[PDB]
Amino acid sequence: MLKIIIPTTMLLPMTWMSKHNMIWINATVHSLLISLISLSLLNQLGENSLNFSLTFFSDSLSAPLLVLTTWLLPLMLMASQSHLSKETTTRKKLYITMLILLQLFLIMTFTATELILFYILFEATLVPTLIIITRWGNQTERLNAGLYFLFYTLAGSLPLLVALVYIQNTTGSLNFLIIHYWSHPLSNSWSNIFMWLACIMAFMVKMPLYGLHLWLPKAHVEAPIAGSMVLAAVLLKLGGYGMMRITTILNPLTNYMAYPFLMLSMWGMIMTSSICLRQTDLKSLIAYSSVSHMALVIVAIMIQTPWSFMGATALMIAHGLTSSMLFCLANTNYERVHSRTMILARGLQTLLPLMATWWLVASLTNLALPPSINLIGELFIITASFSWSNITIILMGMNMMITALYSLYMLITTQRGKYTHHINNIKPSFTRENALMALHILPLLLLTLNPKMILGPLY
Amino acid sequence: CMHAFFKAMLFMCSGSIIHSLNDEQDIRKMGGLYKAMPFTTTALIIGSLALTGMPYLTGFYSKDLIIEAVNMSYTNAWALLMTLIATSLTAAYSTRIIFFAFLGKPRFPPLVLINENNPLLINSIKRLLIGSIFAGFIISNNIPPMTVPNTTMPLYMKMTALIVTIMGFMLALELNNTTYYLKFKYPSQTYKFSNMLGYYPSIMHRLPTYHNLSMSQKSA
Amino acid sequence: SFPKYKPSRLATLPATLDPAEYDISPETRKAQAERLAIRSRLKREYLLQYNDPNRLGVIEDPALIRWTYARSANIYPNFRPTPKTSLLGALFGIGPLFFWYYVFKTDRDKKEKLIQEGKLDQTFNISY
Amino acid sequence: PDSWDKDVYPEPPRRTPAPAPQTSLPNPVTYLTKIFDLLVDRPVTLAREFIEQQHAKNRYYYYHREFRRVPDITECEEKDILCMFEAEMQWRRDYKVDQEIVNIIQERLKACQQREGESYRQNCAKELEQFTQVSKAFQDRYSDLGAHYSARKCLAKQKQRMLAERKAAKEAAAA
Amino acid sequence: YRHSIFAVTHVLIPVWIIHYYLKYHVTAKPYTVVERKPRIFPGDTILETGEVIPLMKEFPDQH
Amino acid sequence: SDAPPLTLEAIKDRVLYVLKLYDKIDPEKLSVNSHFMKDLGLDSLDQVEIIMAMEDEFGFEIPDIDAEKLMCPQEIVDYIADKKDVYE
Amino acid sequence: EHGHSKMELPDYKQWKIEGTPLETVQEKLAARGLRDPWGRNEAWRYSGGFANNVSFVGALLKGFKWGFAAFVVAVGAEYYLESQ
Amino acid sequence: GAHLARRYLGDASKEPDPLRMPTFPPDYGFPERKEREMVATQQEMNDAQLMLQQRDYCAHYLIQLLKCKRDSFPNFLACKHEQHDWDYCEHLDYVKRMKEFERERRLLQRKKRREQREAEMARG
Amino acid sequence: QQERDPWYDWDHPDLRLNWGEPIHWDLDMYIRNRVDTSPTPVSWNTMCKHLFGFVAFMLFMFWVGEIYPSYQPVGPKQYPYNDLYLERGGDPTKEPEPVVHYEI
Amino acid sequence: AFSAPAAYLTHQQKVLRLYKRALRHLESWCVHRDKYRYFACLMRARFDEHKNEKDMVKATQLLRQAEEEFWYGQHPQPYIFPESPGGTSYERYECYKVPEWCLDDWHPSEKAMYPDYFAKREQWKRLRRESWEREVKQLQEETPPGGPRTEALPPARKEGDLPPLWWHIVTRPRERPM
Amino acid sequence: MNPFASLTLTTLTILTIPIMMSNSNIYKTNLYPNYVKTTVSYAFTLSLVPLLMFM
Amino acid sequence: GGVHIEPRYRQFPQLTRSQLIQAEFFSATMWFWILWRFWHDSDAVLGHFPYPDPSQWTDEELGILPDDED
Ligand SMILES: CCCCCCCCCCCCCCCCCC(=O)OC[C@H](COP(=O)([O-])OCC(O)COP(=O)([O-])OC[C@@H](COC(=O)CCCCCCCCCCCCCCCCC)OC(=O)CCCCCCCCCCCCCCCCC)OC(=O)CCCCCCCCCCCCCCCCC
Ligand SMILES: CCCCCCCCCCCCCCCCC[C@@H](O)O[C@H](CO[C@H](O)CCCCCCCCCCCCCCC)COP(=O)(O)OCC[N+](C)(C)C
Ligand SMILES: CCCCCCCC/C=C\CCCCCCCC(=O)O[C@H](COC(=O)CCCCCCC/C=C/CCCCCCCC)COP(=O)(O)OCCN
Ligand SMILES: CCCCCCCCCCCC(=O)SCCNC(=O)CCNC(=O)[C@H](O)C(C)(C)COP(=O)(O)O
Repeated sequence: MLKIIIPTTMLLPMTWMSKHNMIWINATVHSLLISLISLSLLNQLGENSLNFSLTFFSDSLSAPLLVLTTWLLPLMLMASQSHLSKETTTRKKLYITMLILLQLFLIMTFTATELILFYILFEATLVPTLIIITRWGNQTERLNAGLYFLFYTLAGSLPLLVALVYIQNTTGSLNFLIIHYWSHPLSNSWSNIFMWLACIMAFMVKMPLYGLHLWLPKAHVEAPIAGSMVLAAVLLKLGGYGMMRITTILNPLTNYMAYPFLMLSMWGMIMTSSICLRQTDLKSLIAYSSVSHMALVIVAIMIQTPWSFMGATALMIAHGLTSSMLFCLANTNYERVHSRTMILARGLQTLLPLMATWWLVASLTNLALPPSINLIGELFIITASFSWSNITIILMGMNMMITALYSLYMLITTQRGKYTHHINNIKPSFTRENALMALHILPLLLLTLNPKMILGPLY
Repeated sequence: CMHAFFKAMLFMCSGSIIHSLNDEQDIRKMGGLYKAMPFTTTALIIGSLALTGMPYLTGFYSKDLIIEAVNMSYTNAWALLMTLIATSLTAAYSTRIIFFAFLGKPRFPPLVLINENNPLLINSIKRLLIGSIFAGFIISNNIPPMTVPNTTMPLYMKMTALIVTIMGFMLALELNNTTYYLKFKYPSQTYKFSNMLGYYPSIMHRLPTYHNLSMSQKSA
Repeated sequence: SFPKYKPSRLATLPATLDPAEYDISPETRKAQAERLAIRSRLKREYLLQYNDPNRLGVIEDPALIRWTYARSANIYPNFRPTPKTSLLGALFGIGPLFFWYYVFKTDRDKKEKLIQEGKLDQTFNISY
Repeated sequence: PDSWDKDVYPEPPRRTPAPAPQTSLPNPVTYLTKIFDLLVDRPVTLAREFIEQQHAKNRYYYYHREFRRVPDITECEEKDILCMFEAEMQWRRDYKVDQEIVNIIQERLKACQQREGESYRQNCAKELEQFTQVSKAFQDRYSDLGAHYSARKCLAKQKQRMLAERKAAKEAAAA
Repeated sequence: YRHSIFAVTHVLIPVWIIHYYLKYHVTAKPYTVVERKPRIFPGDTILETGEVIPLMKEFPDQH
Repeated sequence: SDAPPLTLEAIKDRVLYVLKLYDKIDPEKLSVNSHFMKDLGLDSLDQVEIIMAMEDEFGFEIPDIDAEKLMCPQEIVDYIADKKDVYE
Repeated sequence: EHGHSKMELPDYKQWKIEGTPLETVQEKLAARGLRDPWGRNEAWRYSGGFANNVSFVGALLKGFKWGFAAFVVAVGAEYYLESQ
Repeated sequence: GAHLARRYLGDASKEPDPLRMPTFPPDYGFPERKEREMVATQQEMNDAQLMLQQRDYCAHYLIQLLKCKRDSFPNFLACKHEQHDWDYCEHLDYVKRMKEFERERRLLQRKKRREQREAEMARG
Repeated sequence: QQERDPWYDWDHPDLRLNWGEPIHWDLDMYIRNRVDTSPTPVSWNTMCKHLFGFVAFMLFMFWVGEIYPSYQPVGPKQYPYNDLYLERGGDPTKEPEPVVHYEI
Repeated sequence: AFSAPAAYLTHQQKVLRLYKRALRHLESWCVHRDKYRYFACLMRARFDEHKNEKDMVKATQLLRQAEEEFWYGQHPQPYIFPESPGGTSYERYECYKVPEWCLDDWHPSEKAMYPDYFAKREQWKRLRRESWEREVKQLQEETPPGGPRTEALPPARKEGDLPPLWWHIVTRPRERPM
Repeated sequence: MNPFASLTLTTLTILTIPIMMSNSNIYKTNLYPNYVKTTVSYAFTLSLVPLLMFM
Repeated sequence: GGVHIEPRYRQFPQLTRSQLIQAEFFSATMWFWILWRFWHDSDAVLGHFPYPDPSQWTDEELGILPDDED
């Protein structure tokens, strides 16, 4: 696992010793090479795992997340190249340093053979994103946003640490392998109920759960483009990964402790979806769509069936890619209009046809069109929930319909109709933006050809 | 399979009329095209005859068997009555199309641009015309049997489809002929119900959506 | 005499059937004149900016800013806890949750009772 | 073909009728298939013979891996982690083998349904019975284990099942 | 000539590729291609085993 | 489409033709510049009927605000040319 | 290649309300002391090749004569060939 | 249908119901009771694999018709005689069904008349 | 916004809005692509009454036709081999009660 | 469209609007031309029975029952011209239209084609650049103090001047650009 | 061997050739509609054969 | 792909003899097909098998005894 960590560390001296005008080129090239190296982790075995050492290991659930994390950084650099043009060399180098540190923390988080190390790195990921949001943010609310994004998370995760050390005082180890092999049932007691809550709420607050999701629209709207990309694609999946890793010890309590959350998700994925129908902001609409998808992922994980786990993993990967692409398109519009309001810039397909095509493809993937992996995860989770209870389909059905509606709404309001007359600063799209959308969309349609790479260890 | 042929040809004829009359779709402003444009006229006449299930045509092989099967099955009486009334109304609206689009005096703008002399339109229409004449017979004679046939019927139940088709023809023509009379009256409630599509598009597109969208902004 | 038309929320009264337009007073004419005056001021301001060859951007509209700010960021500072708001919030936030909880709990209890009693016929049910 | 075993995938003797022309008109089908043969089946066969001889020019082999049997979880001490590891790996391999057995049975059933035509309801009773038996066995073994399935959970399910069966037998005998 | 080159580059080449792929790869695996068993009527010769089907029970023919 | 590119002369000829079929107005007195209210002694209802005749003749409808202040054949021709973007 | 042929309008004196239902309309209007001011404008709709109309039954029987003659000839040939 | 009107506005117990028919023993009318014959055997009927709903007493003519259709394929209107035979045999089946319906109807008529006569005799 | 004047030169012809004018709290509710409150030829309550009456009448008479079905004066279809016992499901080792059909 | 609206509609205007609407809906009801002519003459006879009424009160009380009667018998599916705000091709070509300023973003290789057109375009740009600075002062000196009272623009009065705010009005993509 | 499968799949496969060629030069000329129409006619004529075999 | 035809303005449009002959030929073909099919297959339109009268069946083959035997 060091063959991937060490180059990520060397990205820092590489960046700081580069020329004043060659930071972007070198960073992009070497990040792409690191992603190519990370592609090797995709091969897996039906048996235990790839146990590299006592400190790190890999699995069919960690490998896709690592590949996506490594692939994202060049896209974030390409997106940030534009609005950071008038910055000093030191500040751009510091921005690249924050991105590199965030990638390294995520890489060490996803391997993390021991649970306390997982907690330490999972909370270490919080600092670079906070700095990114509160330092290079356009609006005046960014500061407030940061506070939210901080405290919510910490409020969730401080009890978890307690539980973890308590577990180590009881079981004697927090290594995931020993935990899996020496698992014992959890008796139905008040102490065990509170241990369950302490273990679960930390990952609930980050998914986010409906009712605990107030920080997400703020953080996604006020953050810069790279911050929004990394928040939507990878940072939301940390909660799902931790939940999948930790429910091996919570049984059989999860059979009946899951009831309050499931409903909160099953109803929530409706409410948030309806919210997307009445929104005056593109970034807010995308954030609420992310909330709906992650609530459905929560439902999947709480069902606790093999089909649930496969669907949840596929949906996590697909939603990450789709949300990053949508945020990128909204940013391309914003850098021209400087408004971030849906209704002001209209009829753009006449002026920007290829970006209209990119918008159409992104909406279609978000709409869960078959045979895209979005639909694969969608349908697997829906089937598992129907097995759980035949009534759930109703809610899922509603969600599906509403999804399509607002997706096409976002496509029709912005790209279709008559152009706004008084806007005349709409230049033809640059090669950088087209390359960014292509690099977002091609991996999705390539992954639909080999879905077994993103179905997790239960395939 | 039969409906594909004759419905596609009908839409081709309608589009030809629309293009020839400068993208005008309302039949109130299309007058005498029976002689002004004869190939579209004969194609639409054949399509209308096939639609109402006239014998030894594409419509006859399928629709006649549909009616015969629905008459001699353990089904609802209401469903049977509605099938018969629907067949009559089919004949009636085909009569409406032909009468209001081909028979009367011209009512289009004076600058006449009527023209069919294009090989593409003629060939495309005539291929589906040959289809709508012969494909039903060929195909019904080629497919092996797949159901028990209705050999014996009462004479009145055997001719019921033709009877209701001719009644629809005659009543529709009689009602359309009164439009030449010099009298005017305000429409009834039944006409308003039929014209506004049972008021289904209004109610169910204004009450549901609003009651959702408002909540989407107010509660959610 | 003809049947009266009854307007509704989703089918509004026609302009030609408003009794208010036939009640003409000098105050009404002054109102219409000043309405057109303010509309013409706004139109003139927008058109002066619109035809200027030097401008190469977006004409900032204060109305749009006001609308979006009122819709998004002006809700909580004007929110005041009242019996109406409290009751509606409690209903729309808690009632659906407990309703769905009761429904799903009843369904799953029924399924588990049938499974324990063994009369459910789960043949060919392999994947879950 | 010799690529797959005929006993694992049985097929009927596939009796087919002979052409009996009753009229003197020449049917288009034989002429069309003769033309298709001459125009397609010959160049494809030639290319495949060339490919096959090129392959025979350079020949090498690969082997199926054989796994030894190890003590299972039943004869495993409580905290002896190593033997639990061997038993878990062996149990997972057995799980995959059982999944592929069920896949083979399902493939047989689907092939029977497609082949038998309109008489599948009577002519495929054997495959349906075989699939019913194998599905009952698989469902008894592995169902309701959960996402975090393990050898100990399957052993516990089997233990509860055999306890219930023993109690039922004792009650029925002493009825 | 345009029709000839079209029927060569558009019909002949794909049909060659598909016939090769079906005959030498797809049919190498079992049950990939399954055919409906042909109908057998009384009086039929049967090519594979050369065994004839006996005729029916000579029903009473009239009208 | 296959719609011929109609010109100003065509517009004027058609407008004069439609006006000449109006038996209320004499053919000799009428001219391109002849006013409706004063030069020909017509009524407002007659003006709106003439506007309706133009609407039916040319296949497009004139909004009431711009139609009410259309009083001469020359300005009718000018309005139609402006609406349909006629070069010459 | 478009239609720039300088088409010329016909003479306005050609169109007359005589011999058309517009004449009956004018007589009915005169019975009440009324007169149509736009009667001659629509006269072209009843003047030329549009003067002759077709009934619905006649429209349906558009090619009945030739088809019937061909059917008679074919059935005669069938009768004279079968009786051999 | 007329029987519809007779059953629904007349007496329901006067006429049979089609779901539970027949309600009377086959030998109640006459004791001869000759059995129906089948020409096509089980194996040949399965081999032709007609349909489940096409496996009736009409099957031999259906198999002959399919034989004609397969044999004289391009001349899709050669064997009309076989189609006529199959249609005629189906017609005979339908007329037998109508005869059974009429027999049940008049058997119920005589049963009700006997019951009314017995009631009258008891009352007298 | 559907019932605003079509002819007027709005600065935004598609939305039918002018620059600087106040915007309705529910503009995105009414954008001519969504719910509109335009007047209709028939009153709303009459439309609702007619539509609901038609739907209820049709459902009721469908139920009535179910209660009073339609059929032909024929007996049940007769199938030869014990009501096709073997060809419908099978179970060949139970010897069902034979069914024999009545020739008339 | 082109004409500037007024603060209110005079009674004469409302009467004429009713006349046009009623005649159009009557034509929609009566398909055939002779029947339309007959009933249109009857309609105009019914319209001008009260042309000479003098008092305002009754004239306002009339034209009200007329509106109610028209709304009762309004032919719920009237005939609409294809390019009218309710027609079948109302906004068919809106997507085709492209603003002129898009041509400012063309690549020089694209501008190599059509050189005379771009020379003429540059001449138009120069003309607009001078005329705008003239027009701003012209409008500022011509407008009444406190703000305009109506949305009607004055014409050009001197020799070299052009009507104020003419660039947008003069250049339109077209009615059917493609 | 049994041209049925080859022809039935070949019709669906030929239907997708102009989609792949829509990136080529023919998509920028006026011959594209004729190209697609010819492809559809050829696909129809080719699919006419499996129907004949079924009959 | 067609031929040049000019507008007419209140006169009957110009017609080509080709479209006239094609339309008349195809209508004649439709009517000839209808007539020919009917002559050859009269039975399909009107039926071939008579519908027997249920009430005309004698009491013998319907199995009714004269109201006394059973
Ligand atoms: C079993 C025995 C078998 C033999 C049966 C007898 C044989 C036939 C007998 C004839 C019977 C009538 C046939 C003529 C049809 C009527 C034509 C007519 O007069 O229209 C003009 C007339 C008004 O015209 P207008 O307003 O002056 O318009 C001006 C121009 O004419 C505008 O003109 P336009 O140019 O715009 O368009 C003209 C158009 C305009 O015409 C229309 O407006 C169409 C609307 C009416 C026709 C629809 C009839 C279909 C009936 C289906 C109803 C299903 C149930 C729905 C119930 C809803 C309950 C609310 O007309 C047409 O083109 C053709 C119309 C139909 C004629 C052709 C088809 C008729 C044959 C089929 C019917 C019967 C044969 C069945 C065959 C099978 C054998 C059983 O329409 C009517 O007045 C309607 C009359 C019948 C309506 C009955 C429903 C009333 C219910 C009221 C409420 C009751 C209480 C409910 C309580 C519920 C509580 C839950
Ligand atoms: C804000 C948006 C959402 C945020 C997250 C919300 C999700 C967390 C909510 C907590 C989940 C459930 C908590 C407890 C579940 C255990 C089941 C128990 O409560 O039900 C009954 C328990 O009865 C009563 O519930 C007793 C507890 C009552 C006191 C709890 C407070 C109730 C409302 C608090 C909700 C506030 C949540 C937010 C806090 C900030 C069962 O009866 P009993 O057989 O006896 O107990 C069985 C368990 N034994 C065997 C160990 C004893
Ligand atoms: C986004 C906001 C979410 C904030 C987090 C909410 C989750 C709160 C979790 C509960 C808090 C305490 C967690 C304890 C950590 C696990 C340790 C454990 O389980 O050991 C128990 C100890 O359990 C406890 O003592 C827990 C007592 C709770 C004290 C703190 C109260 C905090 C608030 C409680 C209610 C809120 C929980 C739900 C909140 C939902 C989110 C808002 C057994 O102790 P022993 O004595 O050794 O064994 C008994 C046999 N002799
Ligand atoms: C199917 C739809 C049914 C339609 C029903 C409608 C029935 C309408 C009947 C109502 C009758 C009336 O007008 S109600 C009569 C209202 N009162 C007056 O009209 C008095 C003064 N009239 C004017 O001023 C006019 O404009 C005039 C002088 C005519 C024009 O003048 P010019 O031209 O010189 O400008």
